[PDB]
Amino acid sequence: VARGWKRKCPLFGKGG
Repeated sequence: VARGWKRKCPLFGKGG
C-alpha cells in the first residue's frame, strides 16, 4: 500500500 500511501517501500507501520 506504500505505493499509493506514503512513499514506496514503507507504508503505515508495517514493512513494505
